[PDB]
Parts: sequence; C-alpha cells; structure tokens
Amino acid sequence: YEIQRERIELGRCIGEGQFGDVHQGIYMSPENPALAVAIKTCKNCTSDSVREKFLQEALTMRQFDHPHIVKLIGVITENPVWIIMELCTLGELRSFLQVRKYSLDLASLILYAYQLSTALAYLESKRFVHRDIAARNVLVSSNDCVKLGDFGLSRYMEKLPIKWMAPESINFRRFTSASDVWMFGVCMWEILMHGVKPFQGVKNNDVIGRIENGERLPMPPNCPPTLYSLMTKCWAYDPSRRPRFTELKAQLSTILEEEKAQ
Ligand SMILES: COc1cc(Nc2ncc3ccn(-c4ccccn4)c3n2)cc(OC)c1OC
Repeated sequence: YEIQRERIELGRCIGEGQFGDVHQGIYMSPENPALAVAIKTCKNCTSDSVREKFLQEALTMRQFDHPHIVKLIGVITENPVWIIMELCTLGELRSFLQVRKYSLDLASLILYAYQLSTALAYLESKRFVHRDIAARNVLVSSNDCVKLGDFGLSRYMEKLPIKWMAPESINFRRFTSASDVWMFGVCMWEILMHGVKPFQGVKNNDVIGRIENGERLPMPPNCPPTLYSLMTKCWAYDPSRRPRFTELKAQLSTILEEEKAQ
C-alpha cells in the first residue's frame, strides 16, 4: 500500500497520537477523486525501534476490511514515516456523544452499539482479539456510522485501562475474544452514558475488588432494561459464561428494531 507524499496534502492537526501528531488531509490520485484521509506521523521514527512499533498498526489493519472498522489506505515507509488511513470526519465517539447528548435519539445509540458488534463479530470470525474496545477508540464517520480503531493499542504502551478490562485480563494478562466481549459491554455502557467514563471517581484497585463482589456498572438512565441485561451478560466474571458476538449482534438488532418501532 506504499504511497507517495506527492499525492498527499497535510491539513489541520487533529490530535496527538502515541508517536506523533495526526493531521487530517486528502490523498489524490489523478483521474481519481480526491479522498479525505488521516495522516498519522511519528516524530521519533528515525529510531528503528520507534518505527517498528509505529508501523505495526498498519500491518495489523492491513488484514481487515469491514464497513465498521477504520480502513488502512497506505503508508509512506521512507521518511518521515507516515501511515495514511480513512478519515472519519466527525471525530471521536466520546466527544461526538458528549456534544450531541440532548440531540441524539436512543435508536442511534443502540445502532452504534450494533454497528460495533458487527465489526467485532467479524474480527471474532478471523480469530482476532483487539484488546481495547472502548468508546475512546471509536471514530464517527457520519450521524449513523461508527467505526472501530486503535489497533495499535495506544493504551498498552510503556496507562492501563483497568476500568474497561475483563478481570482475567487485569489479573492474568489473558486476552481472548471473551475479554473483548467484557470490554464491548463497558463500551455499550459508555455509548448509552453519552461518553461518560466508567467508574469515574473510583480508584482502579477499588473497581477490581468491587467486580469480584458482583457489583457492576449501574443501568444508564433511560437505558432499555433489555439492553442493560445484555451488558450484564458481557460482564459475567466467568469468561466462558459470556456471550459471543454472533449472539450480541442478533440481540442488538432485535432491541434496535424494538426501539425503532416504538
Ligand atoms: C482526534 O479526533 C478526531 C479524529 C478525526 N478523524 C479521524 N479519522 C481517522 C483517524 C485515524 C486516526 N485518528 C486519530 C486521531 C487523533 C489521534 C490518533 N488517531 C483518526 N481521526 C477527526 C476529528 O476532527 C473532527 C477529530 O477531532 C475530534
């Protein structure tokens, strides 16, 4: 997927990544329409080390192709090293949700959860374990199209997302499709909470002991009990008792149609 700077146009910085600033911009191939794209840059990439860690995200994404998973489009492996990928115009799901709280309908909330479950159903069919499913890792493409990102797992380098992680992940570093379901459960909770973080105001160490106590994130105000009951299953302490995505995906569809026609 090698590209050439000659066809890329750097625009406004859109945020800082783990390796460098991220700029939005556009890629343009001649008789081909110009397409918006994000350009991840890496300031310390002259260092072989840092580069390997930076480009790894592209190698990973190079294996996927799903409508709800941020797409890789190319990479400029020479220098300065850049990774070019699809542009999600509306930003991160957390902000988008906090800003459109009193403006987004419930059905759109469930629809986002559903679209994410489809992307995850797909990764589970490829036996891929993401490891960090969280609202903060979801980009918004349109009012009715969410996408999953952060395959480079920015939060596991060197920050430990204890409050999103499955117990076995914290306690034993065990990451499996089942732990991804536990996380997706918290992510559903965030979406419904309009981008508020889980267990805010609770010390990690404390969240852990609470889970083992059977306590779980409370039901989001105005959350259909059917949806919360589905989150509660994603949070079964015993990983084997957690549902898989083919099933989450089928129930979210149901629940979505019920919130639609109602
Ligand atoms: C940083 O969140 C944003 C992302 C996007 N677009 C977007 N599209 C593709 C990618 C790929 C990576 N990122 C990204 C952004 C910041 C930090 C790390 N990655 C991406 N972000 C657009 C934004 O402007 C509204 C934006 O600010 C809210």
